[PDB]
Parts: sequence; C-alpha cells; structure tokens
Amino acid sequence: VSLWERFCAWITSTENRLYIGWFGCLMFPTLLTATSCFIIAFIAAPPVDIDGIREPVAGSLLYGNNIISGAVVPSSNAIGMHFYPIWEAASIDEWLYNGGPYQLIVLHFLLGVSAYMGREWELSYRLGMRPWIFVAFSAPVAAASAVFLVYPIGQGSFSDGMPLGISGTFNFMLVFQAEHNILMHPFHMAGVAGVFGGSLFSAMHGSLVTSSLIRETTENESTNYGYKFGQEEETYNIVAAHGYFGRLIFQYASFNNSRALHFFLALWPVVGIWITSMGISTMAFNLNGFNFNQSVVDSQGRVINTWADILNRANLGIEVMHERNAHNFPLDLA
Amino acid sequence: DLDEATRTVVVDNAGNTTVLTPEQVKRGKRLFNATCGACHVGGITKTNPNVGLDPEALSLATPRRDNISALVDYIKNPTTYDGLESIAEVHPSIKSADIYPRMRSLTDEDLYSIAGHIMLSPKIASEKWGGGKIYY
Amino acid sequence: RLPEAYVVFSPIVDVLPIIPVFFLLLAFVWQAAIGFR
Amino acid sequence: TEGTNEWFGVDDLRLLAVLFLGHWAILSLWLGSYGDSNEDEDFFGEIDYSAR
Amino acid sequence: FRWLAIHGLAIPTVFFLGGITAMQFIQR
Amino acid sequence: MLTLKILVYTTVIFFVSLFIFGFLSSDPSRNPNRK
Amino acid sequence: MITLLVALLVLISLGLVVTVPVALATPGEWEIAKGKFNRFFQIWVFLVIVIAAADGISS
Amino acid sequence: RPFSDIITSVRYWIIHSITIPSLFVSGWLFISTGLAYDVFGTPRPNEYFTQDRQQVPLVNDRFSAKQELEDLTKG
Amino acid sequence: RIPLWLVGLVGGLAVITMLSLFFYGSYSGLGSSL
Amino acid sequence: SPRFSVFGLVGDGTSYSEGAAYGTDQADKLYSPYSVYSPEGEKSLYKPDNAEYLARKKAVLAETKNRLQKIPAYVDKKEWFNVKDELTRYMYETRGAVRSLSSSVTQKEKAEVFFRALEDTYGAATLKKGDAVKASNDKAIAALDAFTATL
Amino acid sequence: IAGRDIESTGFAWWSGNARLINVSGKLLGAHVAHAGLMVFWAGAMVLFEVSHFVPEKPTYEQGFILIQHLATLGYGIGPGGEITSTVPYFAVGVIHLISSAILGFGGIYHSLLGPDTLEESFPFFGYDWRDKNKMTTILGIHLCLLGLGSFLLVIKAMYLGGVYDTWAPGGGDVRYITTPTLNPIVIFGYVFRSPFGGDGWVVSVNNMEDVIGGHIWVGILCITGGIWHIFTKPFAWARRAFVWSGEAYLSYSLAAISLMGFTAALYSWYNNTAYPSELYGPTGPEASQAQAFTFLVRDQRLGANVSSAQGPTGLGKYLMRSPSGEIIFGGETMRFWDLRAPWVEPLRGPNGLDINKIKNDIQPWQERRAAEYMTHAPLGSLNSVGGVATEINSVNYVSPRSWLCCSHFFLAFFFLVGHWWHSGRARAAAAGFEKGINRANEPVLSMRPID
Ligand code: CLA
Ligand code: CLA
Ligand code: CLA
Ligand code: CLA
Ligand code: CLA
Ligand SMILES: CC(C)=CCC/C(C)=C/CC/C(C)=C/CC/C(C)=C/CC/C(C)=C/CC/C(C)=C/CC/C(C)=C/CC/C(C)=C/CC/C(C)=C/CC1=CC(=O)C(C)=C(C)C1=O
Ligand code: HEM
Ligand SMILES: CC1=C(/C=C/C(C)=C/C=C/C(C)=C/C=C/C=C(C)/C=C/C=C(C)/C=C/C2=C(C)CCCC2(C)C)C(C)(C)CCC1
Ligand SMILES: CC1=C(/C=C/C(C)=C/C=C/C(C)=C/C=C/C=C(C)/C=C/C=C(C)/C=C/C2=C(C)CCCC2(C)C)C(C)(C)CCC1
Ligand code: OEX
Repeated sequence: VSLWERFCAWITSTENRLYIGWFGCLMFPTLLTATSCFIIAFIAAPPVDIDGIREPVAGSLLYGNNIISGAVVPSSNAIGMHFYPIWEAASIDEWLYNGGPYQLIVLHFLLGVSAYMGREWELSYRLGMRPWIFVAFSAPVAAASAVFLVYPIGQGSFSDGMPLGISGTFNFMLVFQAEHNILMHPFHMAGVAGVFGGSLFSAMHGSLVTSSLIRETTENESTNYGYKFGQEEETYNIVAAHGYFGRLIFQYASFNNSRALHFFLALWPVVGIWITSMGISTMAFNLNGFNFNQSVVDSQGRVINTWADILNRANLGIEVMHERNAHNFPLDLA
Repeated sequence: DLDEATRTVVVDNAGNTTVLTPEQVKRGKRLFNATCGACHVGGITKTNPNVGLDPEALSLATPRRDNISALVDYIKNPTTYDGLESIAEVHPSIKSADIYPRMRSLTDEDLYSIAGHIMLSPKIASEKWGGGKIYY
Repeated sequence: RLPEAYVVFSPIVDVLPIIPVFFLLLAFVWQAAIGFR
Repeated sequence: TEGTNEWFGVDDLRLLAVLFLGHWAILSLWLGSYGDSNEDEDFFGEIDYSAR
Repeated sequence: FRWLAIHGLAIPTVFFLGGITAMQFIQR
Repeated sequence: MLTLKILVYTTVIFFVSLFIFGFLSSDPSRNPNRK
Repeated sequence: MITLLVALLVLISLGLVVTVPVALATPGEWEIAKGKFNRFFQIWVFLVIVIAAADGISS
Repeated sequence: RPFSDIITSVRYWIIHSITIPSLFVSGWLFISTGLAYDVFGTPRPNEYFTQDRQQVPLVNDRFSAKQELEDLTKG
Repeated sequence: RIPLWLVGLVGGLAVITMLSLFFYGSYSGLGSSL
Repeated sequence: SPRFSVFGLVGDGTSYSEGAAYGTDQADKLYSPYSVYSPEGEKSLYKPDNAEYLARKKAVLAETKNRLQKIPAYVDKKEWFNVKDELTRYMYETRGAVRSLSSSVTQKEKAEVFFRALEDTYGAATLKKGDAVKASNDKAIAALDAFTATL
Repeated sequence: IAGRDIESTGFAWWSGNARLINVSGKLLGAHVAHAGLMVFWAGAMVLFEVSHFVPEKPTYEQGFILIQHLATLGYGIGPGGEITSTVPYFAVGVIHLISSAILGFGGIYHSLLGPDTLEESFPFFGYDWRDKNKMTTILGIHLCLLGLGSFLLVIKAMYLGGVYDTWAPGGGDVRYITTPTLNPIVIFGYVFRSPFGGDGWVVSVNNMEDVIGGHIWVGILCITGGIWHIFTKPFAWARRAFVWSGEAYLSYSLAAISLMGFTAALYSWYNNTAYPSELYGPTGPEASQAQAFTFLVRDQRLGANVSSAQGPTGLGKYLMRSPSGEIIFGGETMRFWDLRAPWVEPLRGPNGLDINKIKNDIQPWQERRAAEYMTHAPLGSLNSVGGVATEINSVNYVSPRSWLCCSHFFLAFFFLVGHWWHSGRARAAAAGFEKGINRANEPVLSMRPID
C-alpha cells in the first residue's frame, strides 16, 4: 500500500511485456547508454589515435568506411588502462580523439550484459522455473569480458581490446595469433570443439525431431502446423528417433533419456566456450599456446621443420607488420 | 650424423683445430641454454643486437673471438667490441662472478663446452645462428 | 637441494605433490567399487 | 585528473552531496515500507514472508 | 559373429600403440 | 565536464540504489509459490 | 642416524596410510583395535620429535 | 551376447593376456628392427641430409617422380 | 568372473601409463628440441 | 635400427636428445639430479677469496660515505626525492657489500646499526621531517665508519 | 547405506557430496579432510621446490611459486633477492606435511566413524542451517581467527625478524617495519579508489608500511567483526534479504572467494611490493620499461642525446611525455607509465624521470637489473618456451607471475560460475521449485495473457 511497495510490485511484475526486475534497473540504463553511443560513434565519429602515436584511424561511416570496415576504434595506447570518462577530457573533441567512446561503450556493455544475465535468473525465479539458464549465458558473457576487459587488463591498455567492428575483429584475431599462438592453445581447441560440436549436435537433434514428427498435417499445409502451442502430447516419436540413431552408429551411443540429451546439448557448447574464454583470459597474461618451433632435430643437429614451423612463418609475418610504427625496440613486450 | 668433421672447431688464434667429444656437445648446449641463452638465444644478442654470436661478428671483434680459447677468454674477461674497456660489470663473467651468481660454479671445462657450442652451432645451422627471426 | 640428511628421500619428494590428484581419482574408484550406489 | 587516488572519484564536494542525496532518497522510500518493522520478529525458515 | 568388426579396429590400434610407445625411446 | 560528472554520479547512484533497496525489499519472498 | 629414522617414519606412515582407513571403515574394527593404532600413532609422533631433536642438534 | 559380461569373464582374459601383449610387442619390434623406415620410406635421423645432398630433397617432376626419388634416397 | 570396476582400474592405469610415456617422450628423444 | 634409450637403463643414454639422463651422461658429479651445474667446490673458476672481489666491496663502502654525506645538502633545500633517491641509486649495492664483509658476530651487529639508521633516514624523508633526516644521516655515517674501522 | 544412495537422498553419485548438506558430522569430516589436502600440498610442493632448487638460477627461473612466498616473509633471503639457506623453506614444508596427517586423520575420523549429526550429542558444535544465531557464531569465531592470523603477519614484520622490503634503502632486504601506516584515509584510500589505470584499486599498495598497516586494520576489523557476529543476531533487513540455507551460504562464499581470486591474480601480475621482482620476476609493465631503459643506455653510450631523439612517428624514441605530463619511457611502453619499479625510482624526480640523472648517474646494477628483466619478461608458452609466440625452443622459462595470474584467473571465473549455480539453486530450493514445475498448478497458467 506504500509507494515503494507499489513500485516493487511493478518492477518485479511478470505481466509487463518485457520483464524489468531489479537487474533491469542496471540492464536497461547501461545497455541503452551503450547502444546510443555505439550507433552515433559507428555512423559519425572522428578518427581515433589508437596506437598513441598520433596516427588516427578512421572508423565511422561518415569518414569513409563501410559496414565491414567500420568500427568503434579502441582507446589510445597513451591512455592505457586509465579510466577515460568524458569529464576527464577537457573537451569532447579531445575525448573523441583519444578513443573515449570505446571505453564508454565497453564499460556500459559489460555492466549491462552482466545485468542481462541476472535478469535471466530473476524472471526464472518469478516464473517458478529452475534457475540455470543464466549459467549458460555466462559463457558468451565471459567471452565478451575476456576480449573487451580482461585482455586489456593483462596487456595494460584498452587499445588492445577488440574493436567494435567487423574488420577490427579480424585485426584482433590475427595479431592475437602472432603474439600468443592461440591456434596451438588447447583452450581454443576446446572452444572449436565447443562450437563445431555444438552446431553438430544442434543439427543432429534438430534432424531427429524433424525426422520423427507424427502425422498431423496434409501435403498442402506446413508441417509446423501439426504442433499446437499449449498442447500436452509429444509432437514427435522419440522411440523412432532413438531407433534410428541407435542403428546409425550403434545402440549404446544414443540418448534414450530426453532430459539427459538436452542436458548434453547445454553442456557441450557452454563448457567449450567457458574454456576458450579462459584461454583469452590466460593469454592476457602471456601464457601462450604451444611452441613447437625447432623441436624436431636430426642427428647432425639441424632443424627439420614441421607444420608448426610453417604456422610460425605466418605468425612472423603478422607480428613484423602489425602496429608498424608503434615499436621502437626489438621485442613486442606489449 | 654428428661425425668428427662437423665437430671439428678452431681452438685458438693460431688456427689449430680440435674435435669436440659428444659429451662436450651435449653438455655445452645444456650449459649455454641455462647460463647464456636468455640473452643469446639462437646466436643473437637480445640486449645489444649489434653484437651477435654469429662467426662473422666474432671475426670482427678486435680481440678476434672465432676460437675456443678466445671465447673462453671473453667469459673470463669480457671487453667491448673493440676491446678497449672492460664490460665485466654488465656482462656475466668469472671476473664479475661475485655479481653474477650464475657464474659461480663453472669450471674451465664448462667454459670449454660453452665455447664449443658457440663454435659448433654455425657449422650445423649456418645462417640460423645469429640470423634472428628471418630464419626461424 | 634437500638438506644432506634427507637427500636419500629426494625421489619420494618428487611424487608427493601429485598425491592430491590421486585423491580425486580415489573417489571415482570408491564409487565404482560400490557400483555407483 | 583521473589517475589520482580519490575516494569514489570524489574530487569535488558536489559529487559527495549527490551520492548522499541519491542514496538517501531511495532509502527514504524504502523506509516507507520497512521502517516501522519489528526487530524481534524472527522465523525458522530459509525465507521470510512477513508483511508488506 | 561380431568378431572381425571390433577386431578390425582393435588389432591395428594395439599394434600402432606398441609402435608409438617404442617411438618415445628413439633418440636422434 | 564536472557538470556532466554531477549528472552521471546522480544517475548512477539512483539506479544502483534502486538495485540495492529493491533486492533488500524482501526479494526471496517474491516467488510464485508463496507471497 | 636421521636418515635411518626418517626412513622408519616413511615406512610407519605407509603402513598407517593403508591400515587406518581400513580399520575405520569396517564397522567394528576401530573400537576393538585402537590401542594397537594409538600405539602406532605414538611411535609416529615420537619419531617426529626424535627427528626434530636430531636435526636441531646436528645444526 | 552383452558387452560387459564378456570382458569380466575369465575366458576373455585367458585369450587376451597372450594376444594383446604379442601385438604390442610386434608393434614394438616393427620400430626396433627399423622395418618401419624401410616400408614407408621415412628418413631415419641419420638420413635427412647426406654427404652429397645438404639440401631439402624435393620432387620436381611428375612422371619421373619414382626415379627422382631413387636418386635422392641412394645415400 | 572379474569385478567390472577392477577392469576399469587396471584399464585406466594402462591409459595413464601410456599417456605418461607420450608426455615423457615429448621431453626426451625425438621432438624434444634437445 | 634406431638409437634407443629407455630412460637411462636400456640403450645408449649418452645421446644428444635423452632428457631423463640425470647425471649419467656426463662424468663430473652434478649439484643435484635436477641441475645442469657442478657444485661449488674447487675446480670452479670463481674464487670468493680473490682480491678483485674484496676491492669491489671496499669501493662500494668508500663511495657510500661520499653519497651519504651529500644528504644534508638536499635537506637545507627541500629535495626530499633526492634524499630517497640517493639512498637507493648508488647505495643499492651497500647492503650486499656490507653483509659480505660482515663475518664475525660483532661485525653483524655493527652492520645492522648502520642498516637501522639508513632506514631512519629513508622513513624521515618520506615524512619530510627535516631535522630527523640529518639526525639519522649522521648516525648512518657514524655507524658506517665504525663498520669500516673494524676491517 | 541409508543416506548413501540415490533412493534415500535423491542425489546421484556425481552430485554425491550434496548428500552431506544436512548431516553435520560427516560434513565436518569432509572439510577437515579437504583442509588436510591443502596443508598436504603446501608441505609437498615446497619440499619439491626445495629439492629441485639450484643456487645458480634466480628463484623465478626455476618454476617456483611457494618459496617466494616464504622469502617475502623474510626466510632464507638476502640483499637484492639473494636466497641464502633453503633450510627455513624445508622446515615450513615439513610442518605443513606432518600436520596434514593430523588433519587427514580427523578428516577420515569424522567422515567414516564419528557421529553423522552433531546436534544430538554435541550441542555446541551442532547446527541447523536455518539457525541464524548459530550461523553468525560460527562466522564470528572464524572471523576472530582471521583477525589473529592477520596480526601474525604484523607480528612477523614488526617483531619476529621482519619481512623482505624490496623498497629498502641500501638495497632490497629483510627489514623490521617499525612505523606501519595507521592513517585510515591512506589505508582505506586503497579500498575506495578506482580499479583502473593509475589507481589500481587494492593492488597498487606500493610500500611495506601500507601493507603492514593494512593488516593491522584487517586484524582490527575482523576481530571487532568477529565479536560483533558472535554477540548479535542478523538485523531485520538482513533477514529479509538472504536465503538461510546451507547451499545459500556456500554461494555467498563462492562469490566472495571468486572476487578474491581475481584480486590475487592481479596482485601477481601488477604488484612488485608484496610480490618482489627479485623473487617473482618482473611484472608485465616492468619488463617492457626495462627494455626501453636498456636501449636508452645502449644508445646514450653511442653519443645519442636521448632526450631530443625523435622517433619514427614524431614522438620521443626514448623519452616522451605521459598524458598527465610526466617524463616517461617512449615507444609502446607509454601505456605502462605508471610503473614504479625499485630500479627505476632512483631516477625519478617530481616531473617523472630526471634527465640529468639519466644523463649522468645511471648505475651498473640498474643496467644489469633491466637486462635480466628484459630477457625474463612474463611471456611464454604452455610447454614453457620463453619469449614471444614466434620464438624458437631454446629457453625453458615461464614467469611465476604468469603462472599465478593465469591459474587464479581460471579458478576465480569458475568459482563465479559456482556462485551462479549455487545461488540460483538455493534460491529455487528455498522457494520449492528446484525439481521442476508442478503440473497441477503451473505458475504461468495462472497469469494474464502476455501479448
Ligand atoms: C619437537 C618440537 C620442535 C619443533 C617444532 C622444532 C622446529 C625447529 N627447530 Mg628444533 N629442536 C628441537 C625440537 C623442535 N624443533 C629439539 C628437541 C632440539 C634439541 C634441544 C632442537 C634444537 C634446535 C636448534 C639448535 C635449532 C633448532 C631449529 C628449529 C627450526 C628449524 C628451521 C630454522 O632455521 O628456523 C627458522 C624459522 C622457521 C623456519 C619458521 C618455521 C615455522 C613456520 C612458521 C611453519 C609453521 C607453519 C604452521 C605451524 C603449519 C601449519 C600447521 C597446521 C595447523 C595447518 C624449526 C622451527 C633452528 C632454529 O630454531 O633457528 C632459529 C636451530 O638453530 N632446533
Ligand atoms: C575433497 C574430496 C572429498 C572428501 C573429503 C569427501 C568426503 C565424503 N564424501 Mg565425497 N565425493 C568426492 C570428494 C570428496 N568427498 C568426489 C570427487 C565425488 C565424486 C566421485 C564424491 C562422491 C561421493 C558420493 C556419492 C558420496 C560421497 C560421500 C562422502 C562422505 C562419506 C564417505 C563415506 O562414508 O564412504 C566411505 C568411503 C570409503 C570407505 C573409502 C575410503 C577412502 C579413504 C578415506 C581414503 C583414505 C586414504 C588416506 C591416504 C588415508 C590417510 C590416513 C592417515 C592420515 C591416518 C565424506 C564426508 C558419501 C556421503 O555423502 O554420505 C552421506 C556419499 O554417498 N562422496
Ligand atoms: C568450495 C566450493 C564448492 C563446494 C563446497 C561445492 C559443493 C557442491 N557442489 Mg558446487 N560448484 C563449485 C564449487 C563448490 N561446490 C564450482 C566452483 C562450480 C563451477 C564449476 C560448481 C558447479 C556445480 C554444479 C554444476 C553442481 C555442483 C554441485 C555441488 C554439490 C555436490 C558436489 C559433488 O558431489 O561433486 C562431486 C565431484 C565430481 C563429480 C568431480 C567434478 C569433476 C571435475 C570438474 C573434474 C576435475 C578436473 C580437473 C582435474 C580439476 C579442474 C581443473 C583444474 C585446473 C582446476 C556440493 C554441495 C552439484 C549440485 O548442485 O548438488 C545440489 C551440481 O550439480 N556444483
Ligand atoms: C577444526 C575442525 C573440527 C571441529 C569443529 C571438531 C569437532 C569435534 N571433534 Mg574433531 N577432530 C578434528 C577437527 C575438528 N573436530 C581434528 C583435526 C582431529 C584430529 C586431531 C579430530 C579428531 C577427533 C577425535 C578422535 C574426536 C573428535 C571429537 C570432536 C567433537 C567433540 C569436541 C571435543 O572433543 O571437545 C573439545 C576439545 C577440546 C576443548 C580440546 C582442544 C584441543 C585442540 C588440539 C586445540 C587445537 C589448537 C587450536 C585451537 C587449533 C590449532 C590448529 C589450527 C590453526 C588449524 C566435536 C564435534 C570427538 C567426537 O567426535 O566424539 C564422538 C572425538 O572423539 N575429533
Ligand atoms: C567474513 C566476513 C563477514 C561476513 C560474511 C559478514 C556477514 C554479515 N554481516 Mg558482518 N562484519 C564483518 C565481517 C563479515 N560479516 C566485519 C569484519 C565487521 C566489522 C566492520 C562486520 C560488521 C557488521 C555490521 C555492523 C553488520 C554486519 C552485518 C552482516 C550480515 C548481513 C550484511 C551483509 O553482509 O550485506 C553487505 C552489505 C554491505 C557491504 C553494505 C552495508 C551498508 C550498511 C547497511 C549501511 C548502514 C549504515 C550503518 C551506520 C553502517 C555504517 C557504514 C556505512 C556508511 C556503509 C551478514 C551475516 C549486518 C548484520 O545483520 O549484523 C548483525 C550488520 O548490521 N556486519
Ligand atoms: C577377411 C579380410 C581379408 C580381413 C580384413 C579385415 C577387415 C575386413 C577389417 C575391416 C574392419 C573395419 C574397419 C570395419 C569396422 C567398420 C568401422 C567402424 C569403420 C568406420 C571407421 C571409423 C573409425 C569410424 C568411427 C566414426 C564414428 C563411429 C564416430 C561416431 C562417434 C560417436 C560415438 C558419436 C556420438 C555423438 C553423440 C553422442 C551425439 C548425440 C548427440 C545428439 C545431439 C543426439 C540427438 C538425439 C539423439 C537421440 O538419441 C534422440 C532420441 C534424439 C531425439 C536426439 O535428438
Ligand atoms: C655465460 C653465458 C654467456 C656467454 C658465453 C656470452 C658470450 C658473449 C660473447 C662472446 C659476446 C661478444 C660477441 C662478439 O664479440 O661478437 C657477448 C656479448 C654480449 N652479451 Fe653475452 N654471453 C653470455 C651471457 C650473457 C647474458 C646472460 C647476457 C644477458 C644479460 C649477455 C648479454 C650480452 C651483451 C649485452 C653483449 C654485448 C656486449 C657489447 O656491447 O660489447 N651475455 N656475449
Ligand atoms: C573422506 C573421504 C575422502 C578423503 C580423504 C582425504 C582427503 C584424506 C586426507 C588424508 C591426508 C591429508 C593425509 C596426509 C598424510 C600425511 C602423511 C602420512 C605425512 C607423512 C610425512 C612424512 C612421512 C614425511 C617424511 C619426511 C620428512 C620428515 C623429512 C623430509 C623427507 C620426508 C618428506 C620423507 C575421499 C576423497 C577418498 C573420498 C571418500 C571419503
Ligand atoms: C590488508 C591490506 C590492506 C587493507 C585492506 C583493507 C582494509 C580491506 C578492506 C576491505 C573491505 C572493507 C572490503 C569491503 C567489501 C565489501 C563488499 C565486497 C560488499 C559486497 C556487498 C554485497 C555482496 C551486497 C549484496 C547485496 C546487494 C547489493 C543488494 C541487496 C542484497 C545483497 C545484500 C545481497 C591494504 C590495502 C591497506 C594494504 C595491503 C594489505
Ligand atoms: O596495442 Mn594492440 O598489439 Ca599488444 O603487442 Mn605491443 O601492444 Mn600493440 O603491439 Mn603488438
């Protein structure tokens, strides 16, 4: 009957079109801040001196980019890991020159996507569900925090964060391979098994349900009209799908339990993305992937090359050409 | 395939030549990688890349360092590239072994094996030793 | 190096940190010996 | 000055005033429901369903 | 009889694993 | 600059205190089983 | 002498690693055999003190 | 016949205590006698480079590839 | 008749031993950069 | 037929890529199995008795007093950073050289008195206490000559 | 087998320690046996590190993590990072290894033989999870022990030998901390500052007087907070906000220990005061400033006037200016301009690096210190090949800072996943729908159409 209790009843109401909740009190202002700043910076933002060497990189559509080449460029290397809000910048043009919008978007996005995760817990609690959908969303949240926050922290600069652009993402990937050999890191290998396996199991589970649908339609209408929303009966023969996949490989290698099967669909990509998020987070502190350069040696002592050595020649080509004016000394220790 | 011919290295300034035993070769690589390899990996110098360990750069030092005896003399007494002032206080040496505790347990046989590894490595990997990242 | 009275036991000390990994494996042997019931 | 070691970034006392006034404002609303609440009323569950 | 379907995999596997185990003690 | 800092500090402490006192507002009891 | 005593402490500990949990997890053996196991516990604890005495004396 | 009742029977372990170590030894002898280098043409650690050829041997002809390889593997 | 956990014990001890030899062989012999 | 070495026991063992030959490849005894170095006995080229090592420590002790005496010239000015930098720029080698020359039991207690006064000079320089730096700097000097007057 | 199968507990074998939630005596034995494991590893690992120790290499080149914690405490350590004895490191491991047999016995006593519930016959040690007064007593008792342990470090640093101070005048050495900083504006100025660059929330403690004065305050707070939680009962706002169950208390600790794990990782990566670089190797920031210092000294000997030497871009090749105005090292290392290593602070004035002190008084120990820090940068592979990812296999090195930071960043993330698992579950188990949705009264069905 009080004013706060009527506000609490509206915030936690499951009858709103979108659930707000108390995490939405952090989710909606931070993500709409980051969305507003991203759209304005992607369309029209002046070039950013990313490498701190007064060589400004254009990233917006009004400075000659397209959708692929356009980016919100990371902060200046001269800033480093320093906090650069607008009020610490003496003019907005100085803030725009030094890659200020990147720090505003990334910090509001990472706060807002952690609050999106807690909002996913919160609605499940108000709906009487089991809680752990937001644990599955923690795997892309850990990945976003690794490339936007954790890898800047270990390298000591927001300039080494992943650019908010399509071609900036590929620039982030190639320099990471030259400096950390992520392909030879087993945590990226588990991540590739997470997304190759996850899209395998998605196409596998989606095939066997669609293969074993029960006749409820004619040849003229769509097959999806055989399902009614809110029906209690099963819409596909799971015995027929188990008998198919049990004959495709062999019988003992197939889930007859649909609850164990859907748990395996949740676990395989999420654990795979968790591990590759802890690959980026541990290559942030330069615990790099496997180095097998000049490891095969013949009897005289000469180096016999392997495929890791040919991979090393491609790593050498990226690292001698990346940030080509930024280096003054023979080791890229940053 | 490590015959006596590849293991035959110049031992002194007069041009005399000796064969490294297989114990000298194996122990010399181990001791060089532990003691010297952090700065001298692959024959380059990380902290002063003008002065490498390739045999051309060793040929042009003013005490000519293309020998086992001249390399051992550098480890006991290091100088500049023209040999005019001592750099023992900034290079690991027997002369500054109170400064560098890594040089404190090193015999003259160990320095012979380390100088053996510097001399043998260009005979095995010609342009890779002291060549840097171009020949990686 | 260990003190001189204890360098005989230096190979035993080389396996001692691995023993916590053997305790996690022991819980799976004990669950398998009881039949996971 | 951003690399200087200020408590909560408070370099002017304007910012300290709006931190107090902002936090006390929702506190005063929250005390409209949870002020006048008895301190000695306990429960022996994992969760309490006391009042509004 | 299901012998030569599992033994087509198991017999070369143990032969290959005996070879790869011997390869760990080959030195240059 | 420092007028914007007052506005952002006022905005952040508004939404953070809504988050804080909202989760202090007997939030475990807001479940569909009871209350 | 220290090397002899530590080698005895290792052997007593290896005997107690494989007999103490067997005595505790068969459901009657600990109360019928704990005078024997406390005796081995005291030889174990006394060995540590004699080693600590011999280590400190030799230092 | 079920699977797990086979590998727990002692008749299975009478047969496979002889056949499995004999295949493991025969795989070991395939390497120890140096037969696997001669079957597949893999270089031993001695013979990546020879006294005449100090370079990496590549095949540069398609139809005399068998005869070019015989000249590169004579030493 | 053998207990099934006893087979998985010595079977897993064989897999541990063989993978320990494969990881030892990465530090010794061929492919060890030595 | 390839070269074999089961760890050191079966086969060659003294080959260039055997990794688990702990000391069996070389003739001279190692410091430990886990080492590549021989011990700190004789046949080592480093002689800790040598005159150029002692003279390097004595030259540190002599120049320390020269750096310790230009402290109050920073304290009639107020360059407190120059006091803290002087105690750490050249004088970083002082504790290494003083404890190396302190052999007897009265040398060690006469050395820590110099160390306590050196930390009083530093702590008063962070606190910017002008009289307390100079009152500690003369105690640091007077304890330095007492250490060098022994030997 | 009552309480030890799925038919009596409802938990499978893989969630099998969840059968211990409501049996307090067995749950006690699980915790002291796991305590015995951590004390075992502390004993066994540092005996491994003592056994594999060689005097020729620094302790960060030998792959050690535990004897550098004891050397920071002041055992066996000399001036400048000289390790002298390793007999105190051997002793610490023997005490920790012998004590794990006592904790390991009491673990398997209370787990296999002791009473399964303590509530009936040991009422001081028995507890219900819903007893809010008893649970604050256990929290308060263990808070006073954390305050007593924080005072042990204060006693060690002020009275019993002192601690290694890498900032000490005369060189880094063991030093009695005589005047710890007790000013709460300084001490809590670490707790309430920004986490970002230049500020560096709690990692940026830069002298041992702030370390030991912080552990006095932590010892004061934990003891006054322990007596507070022993004496009192949770307030009405606390009772409305928390879930009072055993899994809920686990998830509160999982969130707290994940925040500490992220913090200890960045301690290892950034701090060189409590983690001295003579023991742990240079930090990430420290090693790249050591490179810019090395080639400044290399080129000034060749006669370059290094303050006027223009780089390729037009900035300073060796000396440039920070965005706040301080004279810093040039190149890509301009991001690490907040680095305050002890071998570069002798060349700093108030304006940053002093130009005449760089021109005139650069000492040979500084050129040595920057040389090994340049060549032992925290960059390495998983198979411990030192250097960048394009380096060849000759150097066997990965920094202990890189091992400590990466492992504890791995662990702190997964313990935050454990917070999300166990707090979601405890909130749903308290409300009573953790086993699924009731078919009889589904909550969404008794709601308005949602549009
Ligand atoms: C049985 C009890 C006992 C214990 C615990 C010790 C222990 C020790 N004695 Mg010995 N001593 C003993 C009996 C014992 N001794 C006997 C019977 C004699 C003959 C009279 C001696 C004669 C003797 C001499 C002459 C000397 C010693 C020394 C030592 C120390 C060796 C290392 C060192 O140099 O100290 C440096 C200090 C340390 C290494 C600190 C070690 C303790 C740390 C903090 C680890 C403890 C952690 C914690 C308790 C473990 C967790 C436990 C669990 C609750 C989880 C060590 C602390 C030496 C010494 O005391 O030097 C000052 C020494 O010179 N002893
Ligand atoms: C940190 C590791 C750890 C610890 C301390 C425990 C502890 C416990 N578990 Mg758990 N568990 C663990 C990990 C652990 N678990 C893991 C990884 C799994 C998945 C495999 C499980 C799965 C599991 C299930 C399914 C169950 C338990 C149960 C238990 C409890 C009773 C065990 C029992 O009575 O059976 C008797 C056990 C044995 C007879 C095996 C003997 C093993 C001994 C202790 C080995 C000692 C060796 C050591 C070297 C001896 C040193 C002696 C010296 C110090 C004197 C006990 C508190 C049970 C429970 O919850 O009861 C209510 C139960 O049902 N656990
Ligand atoms: C101190 C911290 C702590 C404690 C006391 C608990 C306690 C519990 N957990 Mg929780 N949990 C934790 C942290 C903790 N957890 C963390 C950090 C995570 C995220 C990974 C989880 C995620 C989690 C899930 C998903 C579940 C639990 C469950 C449980 C309950 C039963 C556990 C069991 O029997 O497993 C027995 C142990 C095993 C089966 C072995 C685990 C397999 C590991 C991963 C293999 C080891 C790999 C490698 C060698 C070590 C990891 C890598 C290394 C580098 C660190 C028990 C109450 C269960 C539950 O909810 O019950 C109600 C459950 O389903 N926990
Ligand atoms: C730390 C966790 C812990 C807790 C809460 C308990 C609690 C209990 N134990 Mg268990 N136990 C433990 C660890 C623990 N124990 C350990 C480590 C061992 C091996 C020594 C045992 C071996 C053991 C046996 C054999 C028995 C018990 C018994 C009991 C129960 C009766 C208490 C008592 O005897 O009177 C109170 C005891 C005292 C007032 C004497 C205290 C003396 C100790 C040594 C002081 C410790 C010093 C200091 C506080 C801690 C230093 C180490 C620390 C820094 C880690 C009680 C539930 C009894 C039982 O369960 O009966 C069925 C019983 O017979 N315990
Ligand atoms: C292991 C450490 C630990 C843990 C797990 C706890 C756990 C708890 N503490 Mg305790 N506490 C601790 C250490 C710990 N404490 C220490 C070391 C101290 C001494 C500083 C205290 C002093 C203390 C007090 C005074 C109170 C608690 C309370 C609580 C309970 C709920 C509050 C909470 O945690 O929300 C976390 C909430 C925050 C971090 C923000 C709280 C802001 C407060 C409510 C503002 C109110 C103004 C008031 C005048 C305080 C002045 C400071 C203010 C300006 C921030 C919870 C059981 C509350 C309780 O119920 O006591 C019985 C309570 O009133 N603790
Ligand atoms: C006589 C002479 C001369 C002698 C010569 C000797 C001789 C002839 C030798 C030849 C022997 C020879 C080689 C024959 C053997 C044949 C053989 C096997 C060759 C193939 C070679 C080869 C190595 C094959 C291996 C490839 C293989 C089988 C891989 C599959 C691995 C495997 C276990 C996959 C399972 C993956 C998995 C768990 C997916 C399920 C997840 C998923 C989403 C399922 C979806 C799903 C599942 C359900 O279940 C139900 C219900 C529903 C709803 C549903 O959504
Ligand atoms: C014990 C192992 C070492 C050996 C055998 C060794 C050998 C040599 C030799 C022979 C030279 C002269 C090259 C020439 O004249 O062309 C040299 C130069 C140099 N080495 Fe080493 N070195 C060792 C250790 C180190 C270490 C550990 C470092 C790293 C700190 C280092 C840094 C340098 C530098 C900077 C130079 C250049 C000196 C100059 O400018 O003249 N050396 N070294
Ligand atoms: C309950 C349970 C469990 C657990 C268990 C545990 C965890 C236990 C622990 C245990 C422990 C934790 C133990 C410990 C032990 C120890 C010992 C036994 C020790 C000994 C020692 C010694 C003998 C030493 C010696 C020496 C010296 C003195 C010197 C140097 C050298 C040496 C080292 C040799 C499990 C998981 C199974 C599951 C089921 C149930
Ligand atoms: C030792 C040392 C030191 C010190 C430190 C200190 C003094 C600390 C403190 C600490 C502190 C003082 C901390 C605090 C923390 C806090 C926290 C961490 C909080 C949290 C919170 C929470 C968790 C809550 C939640 C919630 C909400 C928000 C809403 C409602 C519901 C709840 C309640 C759940 C120094 C640095 C000087 C130096 C070095 C050493
Ligand atoms: O920022 Mn982005 O990439 Ca990491 O390395 Mn150094 O810094 Mn820059 O170069 Mn390479």
